[PDB]
Amino acid sequence: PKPKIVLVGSGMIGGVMATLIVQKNLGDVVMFDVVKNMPQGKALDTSHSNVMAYSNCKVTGSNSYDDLKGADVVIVTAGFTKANRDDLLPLNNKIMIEIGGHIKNLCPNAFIIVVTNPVDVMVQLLFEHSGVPKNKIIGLGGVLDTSRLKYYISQKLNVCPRDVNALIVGAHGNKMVLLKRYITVGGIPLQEFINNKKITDEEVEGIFDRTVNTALEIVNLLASPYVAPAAAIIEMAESYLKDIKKVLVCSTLLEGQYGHSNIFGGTPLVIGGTGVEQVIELQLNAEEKTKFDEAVAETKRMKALI
Amino acid sequence: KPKIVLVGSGMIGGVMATLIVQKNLGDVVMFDVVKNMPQGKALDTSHSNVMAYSNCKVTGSNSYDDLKGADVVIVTAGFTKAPRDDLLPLNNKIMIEIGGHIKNLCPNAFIIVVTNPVDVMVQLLFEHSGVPKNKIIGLGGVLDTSRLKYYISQKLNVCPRDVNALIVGAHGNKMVLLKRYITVGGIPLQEFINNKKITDEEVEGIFDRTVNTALEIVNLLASPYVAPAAAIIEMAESYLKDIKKVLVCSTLLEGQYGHSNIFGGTPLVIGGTGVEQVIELQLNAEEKTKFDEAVAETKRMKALI
Amino acid sequence: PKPKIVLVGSGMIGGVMATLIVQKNLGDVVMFDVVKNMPQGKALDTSHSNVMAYSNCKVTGSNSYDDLKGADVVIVTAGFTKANRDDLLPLNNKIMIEIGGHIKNLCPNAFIIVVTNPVDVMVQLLFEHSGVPKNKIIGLGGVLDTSRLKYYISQKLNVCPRDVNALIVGAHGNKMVLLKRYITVGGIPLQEFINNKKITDEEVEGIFDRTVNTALEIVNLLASPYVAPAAAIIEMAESYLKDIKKVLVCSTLLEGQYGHSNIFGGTPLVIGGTGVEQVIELQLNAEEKTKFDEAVAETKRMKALI
Amino acid sequence: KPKIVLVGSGMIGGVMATLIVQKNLGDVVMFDVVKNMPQGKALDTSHSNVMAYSNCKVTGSNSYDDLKGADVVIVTAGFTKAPRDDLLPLNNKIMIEIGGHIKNLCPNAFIIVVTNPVDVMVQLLFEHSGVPKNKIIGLGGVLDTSRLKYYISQKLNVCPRDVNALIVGAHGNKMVLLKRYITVGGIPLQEFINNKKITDEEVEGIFDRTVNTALEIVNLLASPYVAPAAAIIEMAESYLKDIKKVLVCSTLLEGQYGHSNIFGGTPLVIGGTGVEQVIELQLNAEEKTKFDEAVAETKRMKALI
DNA sequence: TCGATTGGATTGTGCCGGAAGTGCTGGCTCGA
DNA sequence: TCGATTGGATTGTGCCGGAAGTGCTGGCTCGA
Ligand SMILES: [Mg+2]
Ligand SMILES: [Mg+2]
Repeated sequence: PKPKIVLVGSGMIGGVMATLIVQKNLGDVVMFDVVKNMPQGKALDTSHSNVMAYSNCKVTGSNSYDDLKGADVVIVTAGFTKANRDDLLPLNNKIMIEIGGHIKNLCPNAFIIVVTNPVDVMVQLLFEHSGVPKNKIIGLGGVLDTSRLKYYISQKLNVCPRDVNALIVGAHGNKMVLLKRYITVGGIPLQEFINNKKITDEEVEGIFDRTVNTALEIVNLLASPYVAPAAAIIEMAESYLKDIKKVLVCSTLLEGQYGHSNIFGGTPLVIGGTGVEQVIELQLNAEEKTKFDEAVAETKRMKALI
Repeated sequence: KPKIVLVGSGMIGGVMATLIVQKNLGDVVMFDVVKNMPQGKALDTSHSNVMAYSNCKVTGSNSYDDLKGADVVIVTAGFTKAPRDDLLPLNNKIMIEIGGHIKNLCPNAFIIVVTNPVDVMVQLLFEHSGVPKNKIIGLGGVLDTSRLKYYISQKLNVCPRDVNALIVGAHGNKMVLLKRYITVGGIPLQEFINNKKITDEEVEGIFDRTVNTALEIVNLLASPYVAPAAAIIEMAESYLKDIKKVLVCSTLLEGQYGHSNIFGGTPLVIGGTGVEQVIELQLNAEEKTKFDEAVAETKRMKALI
Repeated sequence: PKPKIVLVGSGMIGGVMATLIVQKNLGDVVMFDVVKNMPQGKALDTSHSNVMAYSNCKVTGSNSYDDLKGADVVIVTAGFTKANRDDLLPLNNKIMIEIGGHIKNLCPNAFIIVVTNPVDVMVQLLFEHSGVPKNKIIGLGGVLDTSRLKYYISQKLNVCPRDVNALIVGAHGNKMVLLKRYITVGGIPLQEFINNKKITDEEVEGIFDRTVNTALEIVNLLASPYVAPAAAIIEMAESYLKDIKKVLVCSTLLEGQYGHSNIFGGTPLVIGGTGVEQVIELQLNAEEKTKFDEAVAETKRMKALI
Repeated sequence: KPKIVLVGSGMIGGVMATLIVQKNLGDVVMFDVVKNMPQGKALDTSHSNVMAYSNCKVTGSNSYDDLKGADVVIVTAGFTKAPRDDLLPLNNKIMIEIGGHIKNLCPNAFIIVVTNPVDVMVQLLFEHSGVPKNKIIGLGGVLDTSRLKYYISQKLNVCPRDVNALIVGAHGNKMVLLKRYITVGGIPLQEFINNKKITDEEVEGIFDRTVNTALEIVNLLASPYVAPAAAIIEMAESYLKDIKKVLVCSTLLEGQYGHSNIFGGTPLVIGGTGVEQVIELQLNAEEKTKFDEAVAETKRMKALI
């Protein structure tokens, strides 16, 4: 009766996700990791927070892929991140193959969210080896990236962060396409605020660069991004589990949109109870489309290196 | 802990008190000139603290004395008419009375005016209460746009809150529905029109429905009060928690859109100090014409108090 | 995918329930009433509040019992309340028969919460005519009554209302059994607070009487109780829908507990995803058991008058 | 809007900052003596305002100067040891330093101390900060009882929060687990024992597990910080929103249980003025003996700073 | 013989204990 | 001919409009 959420990967992001799931009473949680005992420990700690949250989510740890059985949602964060980053692609491909095989056998009706980087490659690899329908698997990207852009704008303009809307498309990572044309504040075009000298074009460009550079900025400060990534993922999962039909930018299978096929890329989607209910194709101008093309080209380049 | 005084404990007051307890926003005084009724509603509501895990006192009052020390005052009191100018003098008197009490008892309160016609009444209460211009606003845009957003969202099959829209000028039949400023998930509505997911004609139809929603509800033998209460609490909460939401509300115009000495609906930023920013939209000529018509109607009615 | 909640009765309590369901994003709502148009109007108003709540619940009105089809939860508030109150029993019995027939045909797997008074009679009548399992139908009583007791105690002692716990059993209504022995404050027996002179036995008796008399107190003040009843009902429904397994005092079929069978009465229950998961029989002393007996006797007396 | 300063930005600090943003409770300063790290964590956390619909500033600091104007200060800084007395002098020094700064910069702040051994450290910080006795408490009972409540709830198949329990005296191996005060849905646990739904032996086993939970987690290669952070935020929130929850925390004893000049765990009421009530449990002789043992251990360690 | 999962406390990092103290390494088992 | 669903705005209350103004009733349709 309660949803089963399996976290494939119980690292930094996995931990925060389990915490938020208990806070929101969203479902039972399996914290899976190939590393022995650690996820069981994290699960034990997290389970006690049910009391403070007035929730009732079972939180367990697992080192067995057999616990994917009957999952309603599967969130994949596991994979190599440390020692050229391209060198990690064949390793993580192998991991995606393994996971895919289990999903196919044990929870083929699950909704799958992929986080492992580079996400636009990894999500397609898992799609190919899991056999799940295209409307049932997406990758994390736009919700996180746009949360950075929205937040920075909101702080310059002194408004509620959620009241800034913005779209970032194409791919997660350094080739992300920031669409200046599509930024609004309380529903009002950003350009009105630029005209009123509340923010300059220069400052906006600085905020674009900071958005692109945020992960590196956090790592250079001897931290790692996992709170905002976890919150973004849980926003996606919750939109599925509660059939909210939020418009969220995620990585999805392109079937001709933006002139590309047989590749995943970031685009606004509607996430509801049946999974991806709508794929929205933005009416990009030529320059924006060129940037999208470049993002997709980089995804393809890396896909060839598995 | 904040003190919220509801001047008027009718059906919208009831829902407001319910939501304040749900959100644990502050202690509540339910005031009404009707004897005993607000005490009864307050008693009922107070028990819901248990279910909500909250701790808000909820009391009823027939005395304006209980305005003392209010942090927020929400005025819904006043004569109503189902969807005329005859309400203007009567309700003027009420604004005078309430105003005096605010002036004497809670001059630092943040005031939200709901009494219709709201764009007139909020200015009257502003004048008679003596509060600063950044500390008093009128309900309009949050409610009207909640209707517009909802109807569009159901045509496009998306989350209602993911539609954004601005309705300005005045709260009433002359409300200015700004088609150019509608977005869905941050995307201009024009893109959905181009893709034939919705038409210009359907958008105009939804504009008409939005304008006439209170009438539509009354024709169905109901009274609009749930959404109005929720809109008011969204405003009050943005103040109490310093959220700095952009919310369209009626505020004193000081030259914006070419108008002064009058209140009108415009996007505002609501935070801990009250109205922190009044945002003037860069309207084109046609839009400005519509805004002018809305303000002209407010002025016309103001002449009849 | 989203739960379907059908409110059979769209009066004062129904209205607040629909409002709270949207606030909590708990499910789609059908506001049913035999009265034409009114529920459609209330539904239209309530639906707009989805925007303020960041929810996505469809709220519709209905004058057709056919809309019970596929209900996951059915909440019955409809029935005569106005012109001896016993005179209303045969009328409301007829209503329970009608409703029951539709549940049997259209949503036999629904979880049913009965509110129509006198609830301990009405809930059994609906049980008998709906054919639903005994673990799938309960009546409102204890959550509401104890919310009054908890609140009044909490105000005298100046603590959080939820930190007072108390049990009231037997029946909803004037024969409710208030169990002084079972009152705690922050987990601490009330008697410790009486010993410390924070509250007297006299004051406690006054609070007991006020608890019994609360509905009358509100009506005498020219109001009607519907906010707290609605919140209590939604707490019950949510415990079912989200499998929380809260301990909640409700009216349920007695099968020998407290020495009674073939009758419904108020007792602590556990409400989870399968409905009533546990019926907890309190270890009452002789005096308490006599009071329970008297409550059940009144329920039987009224049941004979349909 | 409240200012919350986290003195210590380790793993428990991270979860605290995350929860404060989720609950929109106030602006957050993540302080640490470790350079750059809290700035990075704060930057990460700040973005989650968007997902949470909140507006809490989250900044990082390596300067005690940013204590200025804090409404709440949560101290987790200090040397740790996995589940000895050698921590006592070292952490004493830290309490002195932090204390001085509080005294100078936020003397009206509400202080929550977590640094172990907490019942000693909270008293040291009390002494060196000069804050009133009702404005400083130590973490213990909310966390320990969250474990006890959870384990019992899973044996009886009920909602974890519906188990109530008191653990008093001290936060550590001498914690006093009061079997007589356990309830389930308000019902004495003894009734469930009588019905054989759970046994006396299983309750003693769960007591043992509760005492040793941090060790159990560490043996599983993890570190307890999620539940501790959640407990701390429940305390802080009861202060910030004036909820008046009954929460077991370490507080200055002034004759309660026969002890003075020492802090110990007891049920408290936490509201807008701080500790509004210190509730002395009416313990029997055996329970009192256990309480005495807990306090005697705190005293023993206090002698070694 | 020789390395140790896609994770991590304070430190590093196959695990486990002792030492030092804003802080890692020596001595061990398991199984390829 | 004669009453009007288990609900309700401001008032009452089958519905619908006008009047008066912290506030109801006159004139109508539908269908038993
Ligand atoms: Mg490793
Ligand atoms: Mg009727």
